[PDB]
Amino acid sequence: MPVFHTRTIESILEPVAQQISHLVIMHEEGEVDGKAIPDLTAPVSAVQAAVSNLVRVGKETVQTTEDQILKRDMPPAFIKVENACTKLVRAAQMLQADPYSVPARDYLIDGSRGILSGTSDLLLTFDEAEVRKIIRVCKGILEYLTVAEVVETMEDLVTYTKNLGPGMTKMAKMIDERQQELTHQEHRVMLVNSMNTVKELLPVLISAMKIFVTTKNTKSQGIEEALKNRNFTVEKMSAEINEIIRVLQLTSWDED
Amino acid sequence: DIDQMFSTLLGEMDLLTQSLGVDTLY
Repeated sequence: MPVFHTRTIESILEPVAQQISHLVIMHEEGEVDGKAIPDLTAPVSAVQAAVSNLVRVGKETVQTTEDQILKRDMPPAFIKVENACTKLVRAAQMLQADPYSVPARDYLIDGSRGILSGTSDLLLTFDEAEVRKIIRVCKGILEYLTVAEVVETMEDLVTYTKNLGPGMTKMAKMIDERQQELTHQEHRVMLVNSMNTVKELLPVLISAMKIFVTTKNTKSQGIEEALKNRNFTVEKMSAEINEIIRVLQLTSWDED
Repeated sequence: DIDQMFSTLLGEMDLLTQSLGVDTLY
């Protein structure tokens, strides 16, 4: 079974997964599995109630979301959780009539797994939406970095700086929060390293632009050389943001 | 309300496994 993708998902699903595995083990053990199971109608109904609620709140997200991919991917998870739930309800019925029911025991395990599995999909789907939001911020900064090439005057540069400053701060904060959430250390490191390189290069870009603007306006020698440092800085930063974008979308083999 | 619904769902799941004696009997 796969490692969960973020610390949040892991803290949510890990206890459940653990109890279910415990339940499978008990089931596969003849003497304990063969004992009478008491009436599960009330706890199962409580689970169904909670599934109903989860699905109501889910459908509300569906109608009111911007993300079309979210609209597409969430409903199958609802279906999966509700279907798993009917297995639990059926098990409770069977056991009420026969505490020794074998099919009931199978439904208990299958229903539980189904709820885990579908809740997992639902969480992965919300998580992928969150990542798409981060990526949109990243992509804006990419586009804006292409605009650096047309700053010609000190007044453009102040304006550019006034905008790039915040946008970079926003991306940095988002990436810092996201990396702390990851359960894969290698991914956290790549994110941190890349974001740090981008943070380091930002005042270098501004300098390189100031130098370009100054030599452009002072009609001085070596504007061609200022152009070079400015372009390199935009290229390097962009390469690094595209690497952040690539890493934000990684799921490692132990998840699939 | 989204997070509370997960909490509650996995909470009931927890209790149900307990009814099966998961971490209470066996």
